[PDB]
Amino acid sequence: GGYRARPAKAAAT
Amino acid sequence: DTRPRFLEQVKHECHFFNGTERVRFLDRYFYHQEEYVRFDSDVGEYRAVTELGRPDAEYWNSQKDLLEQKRAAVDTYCRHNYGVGESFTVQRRVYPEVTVYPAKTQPLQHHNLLVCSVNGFYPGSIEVRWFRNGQEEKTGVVSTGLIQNGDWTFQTLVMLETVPRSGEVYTCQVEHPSLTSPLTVEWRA
Amino acid sequence: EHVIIQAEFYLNPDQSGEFMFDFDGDEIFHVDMAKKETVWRLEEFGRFASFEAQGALANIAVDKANLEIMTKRSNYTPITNVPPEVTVLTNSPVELREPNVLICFIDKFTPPVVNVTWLRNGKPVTTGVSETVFLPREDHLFRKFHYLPFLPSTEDVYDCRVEHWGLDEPLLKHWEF
Ligand SMILES: *[C@@H]1O[C@H](CO)[C@@H](O)[C@H](O)[C@H]1NC(C)=O
Ligand SMILES: *[C@@H]1O[C@H](CO)[C@@H](O)[C@H](O)[C@H]1NC(C)=O
Repeated sequence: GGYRARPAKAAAT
Repeated sequence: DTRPRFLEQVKHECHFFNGTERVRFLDRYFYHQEEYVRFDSDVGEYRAVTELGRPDAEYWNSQKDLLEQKRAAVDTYCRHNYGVGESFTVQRRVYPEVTVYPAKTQPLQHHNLLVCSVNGFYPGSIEVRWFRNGQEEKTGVVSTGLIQNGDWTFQTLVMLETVPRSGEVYTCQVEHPSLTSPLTVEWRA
Repeated sequence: EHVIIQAEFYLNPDQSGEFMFDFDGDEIFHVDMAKKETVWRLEEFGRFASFEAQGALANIAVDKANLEIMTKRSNYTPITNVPPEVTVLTNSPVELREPNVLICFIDKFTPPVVNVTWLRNGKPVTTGVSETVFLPREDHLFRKFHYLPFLPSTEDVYDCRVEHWGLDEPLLKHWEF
């Protein structure tokens, strides 16, 4: 099977 | 290089209790060593851990589609990834090779240390006991502790402070999840 | 019972980033950012699982942009150097002429930047050496392993030499038979 990356989130500017 | 450094870290953590029956997911953001904002699946929203993270807590909690991705991560991320690697992580079992050899606390003196060297095992939970003539020796036991070799094996040295006498038989006993019964190695003076 | 961590970082001004998965404190894989490849910690793992390296590259880019934002929020407060503790050990009991491996364990340090040299009788050695990427700790410092396969002889001494911005002098940890 394939590992599935948890996405990063863009910080507030 | 005396230029100042600046570090960002993210850790997306999946905590598993009793297989996948109980799962906790943590989305953690760090500046240098400082966790500033975190999503805890126990809560289901981001929370500022320090004041540095307040902007992100507010901004990210306003994105209901983001919060729903994170609220589902225990299933789509934690449970999924646990399944992908189960055969070579959760079910990884590597037998402990056990070596017993004498040593010295002070060079030029005599052998006064029996070393039980337990090498190459996985996973880390292990119990090592010392016996003399079938009697457990609880005194004079010192150890390296559990050592991670960095290559999916562990080792530990468990040492017995004793002055060996002729006729005495010493036994290192190793219990480990890879074994079905205790493993014993004898040493005679 | 078990913990899996996808651990990432990005460091300025070095512009170095890293992306790895950890299971119970051992590295499952990391992504070589230069080659854009998944590198399995043990080669067997790659025969049972896969990972699309592009997702790591995407996250690192976000991490780079986020570091810029957080640096400003902190008023450009930089990291405090934490120098490493260093231990040298062998992975199995040592017997003359029996091949073995020297392990250099570099622990509890930050930032994740280090120069590590193996020395045999005071000279750098490189044939056969290998190393891990920076591994995460629960206190959000780092640790790292370097390895040197060797043949134990009474004629050789070894040192692991670790350089880090938190150290005044290089740290040398010695091993001999
Ligand atoms: C950065 O400086 C501003 C202005 O003095 C202040 O309001 C803010 O709290 C500071 N941030 C930190 C993390 O020290
Ligand atoms: C590593 O070595 C390079 C070249 O000698 C140097 O520029 C850098 O500052 C060193 N890094 C550390 C952490 O000592």
